[PDB]
Amino acid sequence: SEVEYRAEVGQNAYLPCFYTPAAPGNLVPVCWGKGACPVFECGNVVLRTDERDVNYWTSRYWLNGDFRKGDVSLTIENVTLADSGIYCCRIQIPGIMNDEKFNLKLVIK
Ligand SMILES: Cc1nc2c3cc(-c4ccncc4C)c(Cl)cc3[nH]c(=O)n2n1
Ligand SMILES: [Ca+2]
Repeated sequence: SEVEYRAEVGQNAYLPCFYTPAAPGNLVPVCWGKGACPVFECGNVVLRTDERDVNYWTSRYWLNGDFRKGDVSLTIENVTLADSGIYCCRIQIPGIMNDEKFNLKLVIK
């Protein structure tokens, strides 16, 4: 088939996303959203970070990894079938036409 991430209703879903900062504590803002990265900025936004901290989140969506070291992987808690679909993790590297865009397909059953 093709790369996908899987969960059963009631479980947590785990969607990977990583970048390497230039030096520790020098973070890059990240945009997580539902929908593919060609849509707006990172789809329908569910979570954002900036250079210093998490600045936006939606209930059930988490960065539980070490995001100050570039692990910006997403946890979606207590998934339902409506959570299936493509998600966008966008690494907003400073500068123009240089973002890293990751599209992650989540399948719930
Ligand atoms: C009461 C509550 N708080 C959060 C929350 C907090 C954070 C967060 C903020 C700053 N530093 C580390 C973290 C993990 C994130 Cl990323 C996601 C979150 N999502 C969520 O459903 N809730 N709910
Ligand atoms: Ca950029």
